[PDB]
Amino acid sequence: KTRSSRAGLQFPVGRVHRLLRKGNYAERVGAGAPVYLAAVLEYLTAEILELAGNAARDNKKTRIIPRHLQLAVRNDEELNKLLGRVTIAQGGVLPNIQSVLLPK
Amino acid sequence: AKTRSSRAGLQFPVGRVHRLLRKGNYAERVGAGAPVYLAAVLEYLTAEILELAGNAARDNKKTRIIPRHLQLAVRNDEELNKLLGRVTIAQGGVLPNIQSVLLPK
Amino acid sequence: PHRYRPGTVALREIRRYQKSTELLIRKLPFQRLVREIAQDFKTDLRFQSSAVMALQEASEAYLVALFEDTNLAAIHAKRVTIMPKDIQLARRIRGER
Amino acid sequence: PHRYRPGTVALREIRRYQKSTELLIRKLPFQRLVREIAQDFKTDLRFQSSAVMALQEASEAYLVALFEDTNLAAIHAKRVTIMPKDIQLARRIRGERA
Amino acid sequence: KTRKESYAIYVYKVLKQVHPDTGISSKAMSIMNSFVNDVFERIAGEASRLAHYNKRSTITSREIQTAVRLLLPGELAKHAVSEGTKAVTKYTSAK
Amino acid sequence: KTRKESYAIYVYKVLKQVHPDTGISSKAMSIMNSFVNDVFERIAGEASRLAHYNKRSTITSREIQTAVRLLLPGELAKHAVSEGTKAVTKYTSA
Amino acid sequence: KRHRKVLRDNIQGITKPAIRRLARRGGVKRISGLIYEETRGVLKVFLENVIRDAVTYTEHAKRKTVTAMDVVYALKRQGRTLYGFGG
Amino acid sequence: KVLRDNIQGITKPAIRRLARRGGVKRISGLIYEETRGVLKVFLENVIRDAVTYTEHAKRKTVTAMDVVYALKRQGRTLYGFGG
Amino acid sequence: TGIHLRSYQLEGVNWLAQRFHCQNGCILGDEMGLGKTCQTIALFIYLAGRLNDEGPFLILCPLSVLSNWKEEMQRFAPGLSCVTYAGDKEERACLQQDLKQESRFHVLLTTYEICLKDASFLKSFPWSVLVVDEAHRLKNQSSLLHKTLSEFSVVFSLLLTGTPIQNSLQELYSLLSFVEPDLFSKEEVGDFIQRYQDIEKESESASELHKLLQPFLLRRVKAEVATELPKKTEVVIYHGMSALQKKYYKAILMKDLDAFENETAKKVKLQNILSQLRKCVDHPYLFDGVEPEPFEVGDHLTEASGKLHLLDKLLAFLYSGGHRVLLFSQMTQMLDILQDYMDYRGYSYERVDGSVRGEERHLAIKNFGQQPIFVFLLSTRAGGVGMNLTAADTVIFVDSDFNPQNDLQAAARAHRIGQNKSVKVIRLIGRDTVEEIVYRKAASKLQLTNMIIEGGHFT
DNA sequence: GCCTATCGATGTATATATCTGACACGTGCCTGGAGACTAGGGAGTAATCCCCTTGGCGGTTAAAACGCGGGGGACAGCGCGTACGTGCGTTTAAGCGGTGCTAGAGCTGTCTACGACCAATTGAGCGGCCTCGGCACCGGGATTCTGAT
DNA sequence: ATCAGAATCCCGGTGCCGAGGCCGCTCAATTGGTCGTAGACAGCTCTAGCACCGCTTAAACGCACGTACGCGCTGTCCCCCGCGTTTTAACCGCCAAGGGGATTACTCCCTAGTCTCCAGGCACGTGTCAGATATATACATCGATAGGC
Repeated sequence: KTRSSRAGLQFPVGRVHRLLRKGNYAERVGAGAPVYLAAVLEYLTAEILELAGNAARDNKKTRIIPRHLQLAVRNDEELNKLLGRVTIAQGGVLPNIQSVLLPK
Repeated sequence: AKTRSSRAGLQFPVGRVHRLLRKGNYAERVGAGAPVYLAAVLEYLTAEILELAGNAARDNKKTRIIPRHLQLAVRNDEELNKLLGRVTIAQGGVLPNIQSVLLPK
Repeated sequence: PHRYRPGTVALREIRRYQKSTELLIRKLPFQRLVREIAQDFKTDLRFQSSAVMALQEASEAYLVALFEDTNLAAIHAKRVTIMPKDIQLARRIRGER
Repeated sequence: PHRYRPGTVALREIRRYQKSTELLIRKLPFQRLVREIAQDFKTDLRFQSSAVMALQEASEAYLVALFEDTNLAAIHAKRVTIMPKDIQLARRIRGERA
Repeated sequence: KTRKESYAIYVYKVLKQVHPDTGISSKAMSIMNSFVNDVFERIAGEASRLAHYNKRSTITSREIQTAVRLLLPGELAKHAVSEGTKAVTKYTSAK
Repeated sequence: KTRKESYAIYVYKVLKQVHPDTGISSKAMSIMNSFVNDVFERIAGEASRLAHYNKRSTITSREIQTAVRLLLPGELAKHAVSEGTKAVTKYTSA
Repeated sequence: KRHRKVLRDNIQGITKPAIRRLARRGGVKRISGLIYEETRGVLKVFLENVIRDAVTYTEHAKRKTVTAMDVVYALKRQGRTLYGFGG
Repeated sequence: KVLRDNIQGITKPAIRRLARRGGVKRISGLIYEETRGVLKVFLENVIRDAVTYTEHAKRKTVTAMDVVYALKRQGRTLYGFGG
Repeated sequence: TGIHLRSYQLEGVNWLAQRFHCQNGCILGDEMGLGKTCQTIALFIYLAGRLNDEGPFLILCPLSVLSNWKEEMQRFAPGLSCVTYAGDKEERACLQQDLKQESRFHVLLTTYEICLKDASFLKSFPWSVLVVDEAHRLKNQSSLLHKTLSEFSVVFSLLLTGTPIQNSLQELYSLLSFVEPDLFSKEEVGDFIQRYQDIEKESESASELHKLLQPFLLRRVKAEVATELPKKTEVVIYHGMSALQKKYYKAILMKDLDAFENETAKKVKLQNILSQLRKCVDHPYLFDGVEPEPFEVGDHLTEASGKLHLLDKLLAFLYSGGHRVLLFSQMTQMLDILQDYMDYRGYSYERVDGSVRGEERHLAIKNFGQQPIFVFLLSTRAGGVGMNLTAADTVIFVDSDFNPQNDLQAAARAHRIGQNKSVKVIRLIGRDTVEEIVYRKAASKLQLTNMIIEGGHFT
């Protein structure tokens, strides 16, 4: 009976609809808007978690930790574009040394 | 007096400002003091720029302000140049500037 | 015969163009470039003249600012001649990709 | 009498600290500095513990990024030692040094 | 005893679709919650402006769609758009 | 015939206070009009967030004041806050 | 001999003196010959990013003319606010 | 109950660790005082805004949310606190 | 005294003198040709040599005719000091000292672009009279030429045309008011449309229109002058399209294939349709890349256009009949293609085109006289006016026109100051194409206009 | 080897004059701001609870501070030859004044499908509680890099 | 040079406490219904955007020549790095006050909403003088000559 079920989504369409009302984004909200928006948020979540899971497996850890999120983001050009001005706590950096500095 | 601007002693239009706040979806309710305060601030900043532009036009020996004078006025003041740090002005040009290394000897 | 020495005329040009307010690129060539690039995004578009003019104002302003930062990089390296490596350094430090 | 030659252990430090995730500034000294700066804007402030951690995480990330751009500016001059003129260039090109 | 809602359970359900054996630590969940909230604000902000520029009172799926295409890069936008129209089609086909 | 509206006449009346006996070109007037709209949206936008973070329904002069404190540079803010306070305390006496 | 005539590629219409003339306003004294092709690339990247957004507004409105407001909104979204063509 | 001087608590080796994570191989001895100058300017601008939000709320306590909002306003952003 | 040609020229000079004796400007609208230059020279010697007024005269005419105006004056009135203000800026600057500071001229010959660029010098003279040749240029009240010329200090103005009014009443009041604005400014303020009730007086008070114009405009008709009576028979040829252009005509109405991208008939633009359809019926190699190899030479050129297939046959026929011909084109590239065909045929030709210099035009005219050059290639605009081309037997409009009077003006390159022989006019039409529509629309404009312009003095 | 003139060639700033279009200004109109009068719920307030910040103490260690030797990098000086600035004669196409067409932006009028609002009902998801194994950390092995010969 | 010796991985073992499941329940999402307005469609007007010719004239182009700049190489020397020793104070685990943030019940003033009214701001039409354009000055810089000193 839930609108999420009726749409086949995992994310909560009803909650999204309330937030669109309360946020003062516009006078009036159409019935299709929350369904479309929930689908996009679900997609982007799945996109990141897949890469983070691979990084954890490469590191032989069964639980994801913030380091793995940083490695997942900064190695993908399109995620790194989207998150270009975001810092992630306990992230660290990608390993990188300028070739000039290496020994002969 | 009828007009709320003249009760406040302002030149800018308090009623027009109040309307825009209501229509703009900024919040559910707008208190009666907010338009007066906002109109006063906009009037202040307007007067601040025009005085500097007026000096530049007079120094340049012309009676009408033109976009060049606005650019000169903004870029010579440290605070206005910070407030407008990422704005480009049409027909503005640049400040005269040459690095000392490039000058002849 | 008479000649000015190298760089004497360049300094005049700097002082002239920094004083001027003109647009510097020929309008009709620039318009063709804009109308071409648009074809990748939609097959058939008309343009208001003021829309093309706004693009030129923005474009020239962007390039002028880039040359200033480029010049600082060259001076920092103790050169006077700007070179492509200077443009690349500037864009990298500004985070442009 | 054994010594590593100059620059070798400096590379091992780079490989180490790029792999680790820890905070690198000492915590109590940093907290005193935060409280001292706030002392100018209001008297007798109190801080949530996580607020100080948030400030440290943001500050450290800022400086680490700045040293990367500083390193590029030094290499451009064909040097390998960073010097204050490099920082002053980096902050100018970024548009921080208004 | 006071109540504070979050996206946490939905993130965990999606995780178990892509990697059934994997778990996630508490700090990482906080980051994921922040990310979802941040993206929500960006899209809703653009949808609001688009309606205002066109003097339209209602936010609709058209505004969400073009807001998405303005914000996301490259192919990431193309997939996102495909997911949206698919979900709406199912929802309106059902009743 | 389709009616617009703009700030132009109010800008013009302010000009005649700070400098009598001077005029302004229409191009420059357009820039001034554009500037006023920009600053209006910056202030109103931050005032909206301030109300939201504190769960208030109502925008008040106290939100406007704090928005000015955040947006303006360090001394330009001090004069602006004075002008705003002066206007309201006069108005409420009417 | 006359049936047809060649045309130069549109990006090359940004002439060498035009680039020098810009660089002089930037205060550049002396210029290496490689920079002209480097600059054409940088400019082309800039125009593509703005025009792509501008067309996106135009199409959502279901117009066929690109409008000066579309350019202004695109520039503002990318953080390069332009005064003088609208508000 | 009054604080002074402790900017010098940002020690020399602590600054070197930051530079090593940044990949810097050699450091000229002037860099340390230049760095302490830059850090102090950064903190002042953030703390000014965090206090401003705190006063608007009529609180006496600065919170993690006040810091996060201040950072976001400056066009930086920090995931993993608040939010 | 100086020259004699035709008896009606005397009453023309008398009418002109009478209008200036009434102290007003006037319009002369006698048919295309008929020797309006001759009557103008006669007026000048009447002023200078019977009335004995020698105040400076200004003449404006198109670039293609300046040398003819020199020659006719230097033939027929050697007693008048006539000089030409033309050349580079540096040359025209020297002539300011050599002439304007020295005041030894009765007459200046000039052309519109020069008088627009160097106007401030011409303002300095109190002219006796201003003569404007081919005055249709002044039909538009926005034009800077009408503003500047109406501002000059002149005693009187004379406008010359082969046919007044090209479309509509606004052209009439524009021309009319720019001669006497004190009398007619209300007309250009727009009252004349209302007074003549938007031409819904065309037969209800035609006499009102005739009585308005006849005191002020003189116009005499070639059928009324008659005399030599060489005929001017026009024929229209309707022709189809070859398969290549048939594909493209349909594609232009729809969408282009990527085959047409390799042929580069796409990457060219579609934002206007009417132009592209006209090119397609005229010749598909007007599109870039459509000829399959850039080195191509051969009669396939004549097959790719149905027009060229007929024209090749028709030119071969006329050439075998010894008939010389004028070809008028609306488009530059069409003349280029036609000249490629002339080169391929090895035919004898000359060309006049807007890019051709003033000396080259004069040389080409003298070259098309004196010897049997088979064909003249002409732009409809730059080539349409003033010149004697009695050497041709025939005229071909390879492409149609939005205004019929442009074709009449071009056809009047024959018969001016007479012609020895009958002349055929041939019009080529793309059958079942937009060219028929343009032709029918254009004819509709003429069918309105004659009800006005057959009035006036001709009534 | 400066350094001081010298002429003189050139480019830029100045002054006086004439002409023009953009700017201030006045007008008639209308639609949107001011002046009442009303209802009800957002906000201010007093009272209470108890979580969290501040402050202090003792013990142990990790880290910072200090001195030293020496080798590698920053720096200045030099000689070379290339490439890019200045000036000329020739060629091109940008710019402007026309001509003509009709696509498509902008507005009005109608009307019906949609979303806001309401009351009654129900289970999705929240806070509190409990348990087990993924990970940290430790001692001690094997492996692999430096750099002196 | 092949070798010694530091310092990084790799492994098996111990155990702790955070991640994952479960339970009870309450408050917010769902269902079913009415109302009236936003905006979807049809029709119309006429602005202004696209295309071509004709023509002038300044800008772009191609070339020759010479200079001064970019660059590679060298020698000096001083300032940073790598290391051993001594000193400092950060950290951690524990205790204990009480300031302040968070929740509640209550009453009131302020705001949104409605109708009526009329004058502030707009679209328009007009006259004239601030600035643009000419051109005939005056006058500072840049060089070569080449003084001398």
